[PDB]
Amino acid sequence: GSDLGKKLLEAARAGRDDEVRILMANGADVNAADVVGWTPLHLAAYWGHLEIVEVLLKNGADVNAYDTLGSTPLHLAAHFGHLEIVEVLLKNGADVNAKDDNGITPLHLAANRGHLEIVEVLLKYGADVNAQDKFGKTAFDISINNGNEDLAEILQ
Amino acid sequence: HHHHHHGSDLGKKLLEAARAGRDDEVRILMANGADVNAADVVGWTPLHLAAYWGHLEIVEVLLKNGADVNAYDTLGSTPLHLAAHFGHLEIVEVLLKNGADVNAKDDNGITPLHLAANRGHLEIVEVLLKYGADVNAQDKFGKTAFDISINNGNEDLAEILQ
Amino acid sequence: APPAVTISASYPGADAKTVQDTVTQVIEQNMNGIDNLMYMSSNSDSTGTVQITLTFESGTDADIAQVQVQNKLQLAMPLLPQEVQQQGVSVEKSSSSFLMVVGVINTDGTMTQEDISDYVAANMKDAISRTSGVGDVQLFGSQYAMRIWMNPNELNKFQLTPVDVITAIKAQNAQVAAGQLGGTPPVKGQQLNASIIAQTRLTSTEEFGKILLKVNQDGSRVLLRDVAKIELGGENYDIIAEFNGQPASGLGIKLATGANALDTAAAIRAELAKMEPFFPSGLKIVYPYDTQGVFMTMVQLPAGATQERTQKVLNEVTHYYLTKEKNNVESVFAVNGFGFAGRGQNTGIAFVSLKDWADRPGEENKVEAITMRATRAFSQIKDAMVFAFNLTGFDFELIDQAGLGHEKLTQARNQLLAEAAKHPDMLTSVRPNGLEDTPQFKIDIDQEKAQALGVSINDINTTLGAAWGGSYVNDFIDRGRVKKVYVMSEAKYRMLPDDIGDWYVRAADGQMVPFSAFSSSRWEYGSPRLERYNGLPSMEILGQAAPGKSTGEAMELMEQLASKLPTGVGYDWTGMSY
Amino acid sequence: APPAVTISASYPGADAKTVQDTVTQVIEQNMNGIDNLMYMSSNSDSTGTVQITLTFESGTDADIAQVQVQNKLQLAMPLLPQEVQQQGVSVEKSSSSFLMVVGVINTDGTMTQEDISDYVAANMKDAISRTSGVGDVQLFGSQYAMRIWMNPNELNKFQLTPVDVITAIKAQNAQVAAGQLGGTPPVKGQQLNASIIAQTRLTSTEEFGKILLKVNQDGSRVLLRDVAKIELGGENYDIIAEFNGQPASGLGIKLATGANALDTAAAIRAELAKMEPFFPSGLKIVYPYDTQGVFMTMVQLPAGATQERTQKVLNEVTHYYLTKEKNNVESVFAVNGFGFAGRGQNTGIAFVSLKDWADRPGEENKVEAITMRATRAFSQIKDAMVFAFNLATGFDFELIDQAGLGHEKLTQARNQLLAEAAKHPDMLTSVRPNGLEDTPQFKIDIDQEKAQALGVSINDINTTLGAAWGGSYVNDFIDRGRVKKVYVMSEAKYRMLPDDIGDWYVRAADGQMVPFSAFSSSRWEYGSPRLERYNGLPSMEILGQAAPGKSTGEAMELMEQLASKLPTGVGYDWTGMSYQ
Repeated sequence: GSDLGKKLLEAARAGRDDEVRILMANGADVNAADVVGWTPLHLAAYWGHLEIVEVLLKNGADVNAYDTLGSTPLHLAAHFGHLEIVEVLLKNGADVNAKDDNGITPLHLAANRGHLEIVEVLLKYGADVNAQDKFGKTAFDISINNGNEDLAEILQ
Repeated sequence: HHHHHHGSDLGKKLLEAARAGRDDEVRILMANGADVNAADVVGWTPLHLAAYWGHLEIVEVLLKNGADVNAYDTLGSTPLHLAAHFGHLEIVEVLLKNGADVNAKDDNGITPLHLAANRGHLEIVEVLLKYGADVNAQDKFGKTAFDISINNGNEDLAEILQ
Repeated sequence: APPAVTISASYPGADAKTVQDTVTQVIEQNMNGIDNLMYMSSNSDSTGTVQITLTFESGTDADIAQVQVQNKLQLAMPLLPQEVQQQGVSVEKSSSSFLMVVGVINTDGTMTQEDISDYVAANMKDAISRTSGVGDVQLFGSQYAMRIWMNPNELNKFQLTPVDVITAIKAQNAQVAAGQLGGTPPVKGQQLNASIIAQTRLTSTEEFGKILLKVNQDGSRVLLRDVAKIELGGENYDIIAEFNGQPASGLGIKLATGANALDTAAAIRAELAKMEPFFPSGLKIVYPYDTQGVFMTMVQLPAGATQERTQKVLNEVTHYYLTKEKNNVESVFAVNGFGFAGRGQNTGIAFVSLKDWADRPGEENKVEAITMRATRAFSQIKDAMVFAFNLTGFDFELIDQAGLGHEKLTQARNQLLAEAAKHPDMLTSVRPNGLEDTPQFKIDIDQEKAQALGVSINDINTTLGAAWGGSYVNDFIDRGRVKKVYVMSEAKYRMLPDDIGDWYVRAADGQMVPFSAFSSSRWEYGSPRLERYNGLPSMEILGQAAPGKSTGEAMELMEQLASKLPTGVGYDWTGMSY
Repeated sequence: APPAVTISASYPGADAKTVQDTVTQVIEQNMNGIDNLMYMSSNSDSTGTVQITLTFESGTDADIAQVQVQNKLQLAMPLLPQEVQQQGVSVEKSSSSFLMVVGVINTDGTMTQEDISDYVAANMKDAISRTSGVGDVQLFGSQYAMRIWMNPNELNKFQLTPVDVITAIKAQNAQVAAGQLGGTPPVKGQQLNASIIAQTRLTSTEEFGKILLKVNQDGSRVLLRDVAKIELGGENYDIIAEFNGQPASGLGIKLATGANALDTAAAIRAELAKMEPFFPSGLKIVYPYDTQGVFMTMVQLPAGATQERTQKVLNEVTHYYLTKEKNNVESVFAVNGFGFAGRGQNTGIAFVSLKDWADRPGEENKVEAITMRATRAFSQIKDAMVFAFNLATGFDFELIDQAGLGHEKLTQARNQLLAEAAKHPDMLTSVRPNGLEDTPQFKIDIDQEKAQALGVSINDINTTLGAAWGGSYVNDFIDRGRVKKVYVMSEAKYRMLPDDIGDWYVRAADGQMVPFSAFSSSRWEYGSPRLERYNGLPSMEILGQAAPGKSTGEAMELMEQLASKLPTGVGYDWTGMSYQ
């Protein structure tokens, strides 16, 4: 596709908000994907760069882009405790029950790292509380296994 | 027969003196009222100690002053167990002369004959039989002194036992 | 001074005889071909520890001696138990005395003695140890390990043993080499190269707690936290320290043979100044013993004395310096469990620091008079040698020359001590430097009964040892630092003889078998510290010339007395008497 | 002479090739990046021994050479077989020859050769070995081990194998760390603190004999003494010494590189003086070789020769000095199974000590005249290189395989060079190999398909074979307070003939006993009992002399022309006297 594709992946990767605007403006493919299938929105979501997430979404970035293992930007934001990104992704239409190749959902991941504020927002937006991964496990099983009583309360 | 461990000043001294073979000091402490059955933390009385470490005269002094010939340590073992186990003939005689329970069993069902037998102490084995030792007493594993003689390959002992 | 090279090694849960016969003898037998060795001495202790001291002729290059030693030890390492090898054997070339002590307290009481010791172990000790001139560093405390405190009732409920716990920790706290995607040599046209990451070391009690021991036949899960309490705690619990009565830890530092005291102390201070800014709040360095304005106090209780009775004596020592001597004494740093020469429940040391010389005017407030008064004040403490000393009669080794054994060498020692007590005009204070035998719990495993039940001896001995002695399983990463993981019974299931009967082992047919079905036990005596001298069993005797009598006359009488000892007992002079 | 660091290792029951390929090569490959190294040589023997000699430039600091050798050795150590590591690999910086021999005998004859060798190993050797200036100490004999001599009929009768014996010994001769009652951290208030003592090392044949191998279904017991004889005996039985025909042991002592000979000898005597008052009755030190006054006699039979045939030649040598030279010779200390090239069944040495200078008047009674006559008298002993000498025109040649030709081709090449050197007596005298010839060996092939089919494992097959016919160091025990080894091996009469292979049984997965003959085949073949290597390549040392009046320079030069015509891949180098 584009040389600016790769520059945008790199700039989103490294949190360079200004370099990201300038590249958006010059036609850089907003859904350019690297070798593992990560888009700028994936990278910005994983590394916690909120402004870049926002700029990209406004420029039409595919909110539900999936990587080669089926994981979406919301999987990454939920897993790495980035609350304000989780909220924006879900507001711009992120699929709250997206499953990866393993059947893992953003809820499973937030639950596993005990990100409680994130777990609440996911349930706010309709996250399926009884979704099973390929092993039969729910967010509730994950709370029991990790002995995280606060998270057990929240999932009843 | 399980005497309790009092941190008693004269009890300690006696326990230690009986242990080191200090004949004179044992006599002094006895004259000064020391508990003849003072026990240490494992339930050993000065008689246990004298019997273990082979101090014949102390054993006689302790007995003369009322020591419990059948004191039990915390695992059920008596001064006769110790003396028989460790080959102290003259002590074994002296203890049995003074009413030692020749068939006393420890917590494991082990008798003085078992110990004497196990370590091949043949003269002690005869003395214990002489004093009533049940030659067929079995420990917790079903074993007699004869079983011991076969396992150890001690033909001399098997013969004494017949 | 003759240079000394020291080897130290450890076997957790081993008694003196085990240490001596699987470690000490083996190293000793292989210290051949080393230049200028004058003599060799060792202790094998019931703390699971051995110290071998090799002393070289005066003028020997300490560098070369250390190297030659380390090289022989390396060639013997494969003959040692895996449990000892895996602790790390150290070889040092240093003074036996301390150059200085670095104390560490928490001024805001935010951190316990145990937290502080770990902070020191984990953040300060290694850089201090790498400083040039630093010969030996003793932590007055222990680094944390992950401690798995096993409950035998809960293990037996789920038909498990410590073997199953250990197996599961090695499998689930693992660091796995998993290769790569697009790894070399690759196929033509490969676009992606990435490391594969599988299992990594666990980092938290939470993680160890969810180790999966087993899935029951109804599908429920038995996690490690269901049979154990999981906590950070010391690799050992033997050494506890206080600074003016407050919780402390610290580093006792010894000068490398030939190093410059003053430059080494300065480099140590420079290194601590790099660390101070990153301490957690409260944490503070104090300087309780900088070597004339300082002295030590030794506390030796008889073997068999416990941590609490040593503590009681240390409290009396500390109290005296903080009440009676408060106009002269600035501080006391007291260590329970360490005693200058040796490490044990029955020993302690206090490091005393005086106020400025200028503010202690008068002969009676100088070191000599103070130590002398303190020794007098402590001379009437019951069943404890307590003495205060700044930092010569004779040093004698009775030697087992003919395989006589411990018991006979003890009788022979006692005969010589009794004979020397009958010459009070020639000899004074002729005494053992070591420890007396004490009660020990002899347990016999019945091999016939184990085989009849289908219980494996290795499961029995691993069960006994791991529970009652502790077992170092493998490593984990605590806040980025590699540290150890230990399994051991929780305290309350390993205190008394009846507790033996509550440990169960699983037979080949799945049945749980209590330890009482295949064991029997009795009290006996044995040694908490076995000594050797030039490779043979030994017993060190100290003493002095009586007043008005020469060292050489006293020695001559010791030799006379020694010539009448039972057959196979020899002797030799060492130390000050060589 | 140039300084030499020596690496020595041992692999019990190993043949020369096995030693070479699992030990010697792995070490050798790391011996580079060592300062002032001139050359390296090695022997790998069918006694299960390897010795590598690294020879340094004159004036090299021996402390540093040893350090640097050992640091390269450490790279090979974890790649070595565990059976080698466990024997204790050694690195030494000694002279190659003896400074003195310390002999030990029993004037009351109440102790055998075996007893004496054990007494010396257990009470005397280590302290000598630790003495400064002592580079190497050689025991003429062997320390006692606990020997379990297995009987294959009795093992098969109870469905047991050596694997089971070895397993039981490891389980029941054990030293267990069992912790403490009331140890730290305690329940606060705890008063009782006591070490737990569980199993401890066995100390006696009686205790080994009662090891419990199994309980039958009927409840009867199979004990280790029901399948083996149990006694104290040598770790090995290869070295046997006599002093004036009397049972003896001793220490052969070599001087550490650069150490003072007088000083060192004196400290050895000082240390012996500490031991003497504690000897058992009858035991005594004798001094059969102080370094004119003395000389040695080397005895070398061809490979294949047993202890018996070597003893015979040694008796002829000893007989000579005690009959014919009895007015000159005070003592002969004769050692069967150890010689100049170290150890082997076909080698021996006599150390001869003469009476006082002044009780031997006349030039024919001096060392040179004596050794000459002895060498003369021994020259007609057949199948034996026997000579007497007291410690030059020669050359030291190495034939080297430089192309992977293998041992058989290198022999062929050697023979070609030796035959052509035989046609030049004008320039070359006594051109001979320094090494040993190939001998018959019994080659046994495990059939993997049969083993797998019967469900017998290969580790079980190999242990059974190795332990029975070679012996196996199981673990340690305590003999009269001293750590010592425990060995299992077949009793002799079950490991003497090819048909004995078939009386050893291995147990399959299904419980069936399977004789060795069911999964194996065998044949005779030839191989080397001593493989040599020079600078890390397979080699064959050839020795010889400049012919009368001709220079070493001219004889070396001829050997090069002859060598130049040898097959492709074969090269040469000069070592020792010929190097410079």
